[PDB]
Amino acid sequence: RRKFCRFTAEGVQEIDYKDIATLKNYITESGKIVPSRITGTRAKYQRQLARAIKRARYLSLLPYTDRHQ
Amino acid sequence: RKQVSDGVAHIHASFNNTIVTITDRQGNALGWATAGGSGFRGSRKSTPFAAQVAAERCADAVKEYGIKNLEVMVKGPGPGRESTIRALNAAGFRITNITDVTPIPHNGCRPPKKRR
Amino acid sequence: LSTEATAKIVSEFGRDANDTGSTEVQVALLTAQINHLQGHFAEHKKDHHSRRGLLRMVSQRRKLLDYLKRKDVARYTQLIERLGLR
Amino acid sequence: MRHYEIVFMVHPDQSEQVPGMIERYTAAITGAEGKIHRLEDWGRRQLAYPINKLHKAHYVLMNVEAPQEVIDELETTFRFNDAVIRSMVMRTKHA
RNA sequence: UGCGUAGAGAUCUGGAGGAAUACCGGUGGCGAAGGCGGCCCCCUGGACGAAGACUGACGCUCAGGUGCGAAAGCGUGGGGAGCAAACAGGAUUAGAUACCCUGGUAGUCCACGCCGUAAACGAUGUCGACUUGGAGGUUGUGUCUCGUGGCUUCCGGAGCUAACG
Repeated sequence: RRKFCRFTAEGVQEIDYKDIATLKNYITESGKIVPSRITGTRAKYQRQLARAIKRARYLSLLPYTDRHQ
Repeated sequence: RKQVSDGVAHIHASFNNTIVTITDRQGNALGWATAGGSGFRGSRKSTPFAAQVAAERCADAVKEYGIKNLEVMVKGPGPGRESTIRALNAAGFRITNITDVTPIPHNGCRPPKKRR
Repeated sequence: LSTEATAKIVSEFGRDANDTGSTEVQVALLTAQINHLQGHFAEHKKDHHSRRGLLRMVSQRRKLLDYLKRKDVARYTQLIERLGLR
Repeated sequence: MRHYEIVFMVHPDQSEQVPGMIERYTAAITGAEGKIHRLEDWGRRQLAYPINKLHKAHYVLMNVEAPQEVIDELETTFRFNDAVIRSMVMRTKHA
């Protein structure tokens, strides 16, 4: 695809549920989580990222759903 | 005549009519303006034009106070919101920064009849 | 009901060693729970949902005894005499 | 008894009195029969919400081991101090 | 109509009170139904998986009976910010004992007592066996880019239905 979310980023722990700056990158135009094709992560990372995004969303840091342009 | 020189520019934009209230770093409003204050009745006040006149006048009134720079803080959607902004960008003041401080509540307020 | 409090009430009624689920043992545990629950009624008169709980419990015990007395009438009179039901 | 996490937030404007409310804190955790394992002091930080009209608050963390019967009475004495804004005694782990 | 230069509206600060719980919320979740959504503690029900350890079929349904069972309004006491039947006025109209606008009582809120009803609707009760799969999700286990058990959705083989499904 265009650019994998992973490549366009430095080493970061997917466990971090507070670092909204990096988490938002894995967020599409909406609160939906970007697929493996775009995120660039793998099965082991993607699974952790998802949960990380979940908590981050509960913390009110990451939106669950966003409006389309 | 306190020559604030610098302050904040609150922009209460709404579908009813935008209202500007310039203030200092503390928050004490030095002067305000509105479409109604410009002479508009109540239906024409909501127009973006009535927002430009309210923004400029609210500003000019502050020019007297000696303010040169201000920080705009937009609130609530509605016609004349962006109009009031650009209206401020001009005038005799220098818009140093714009921020959308629109509340947009969370969970515990019963919406009005129009919203329900 | 504590662990030992339960394990001990099962041993004292246990027909034989390693007897976990028997007519006399079962009814024994139910009786116990019933007692604590009934005493829970003396207070919290408002707790209606719990009332349904004991209803099922006492109903189960009533059926267990009905089965026992029906088969072995001897084990019945003994069981009741030991517990104190009826 | 078991493990507990006693969070204590207080008026960050406090002066030398800060090292005193903690004195009553220790005097409070004690007597209540609470043994503190470790201790963390985040200090002053930005609150997501005002509370007590003050934007800031003094954070603290004192994981303790005390009877679950006094855990409730442990709270009533802490809230008393007019300086302490809040006190939440959590079970153990926190995601 | 009304309110206004013995000053409200608009604005800042402080206090009081009642009620409801603005994002998350969802197309989601739980409960037998009605219903139920900030957080903490106590008390308590149901339910799922693993180990297969214990009893051992002691079952299924169920006239009558007993119990539960939204809302409404009703009885006594309390409360009453807001809203609002009846109703007080202003408008609209051919007329409006409606819609629109200004007030406003019961009620709406709390405690206790009362009733038994409903598109109480998936308008299709419970249990067991049998009959292609695909995909999303919750939860346990496993040799875990997948297999397996329980639960929650969607699309669908055969088949079923008057058609919808």
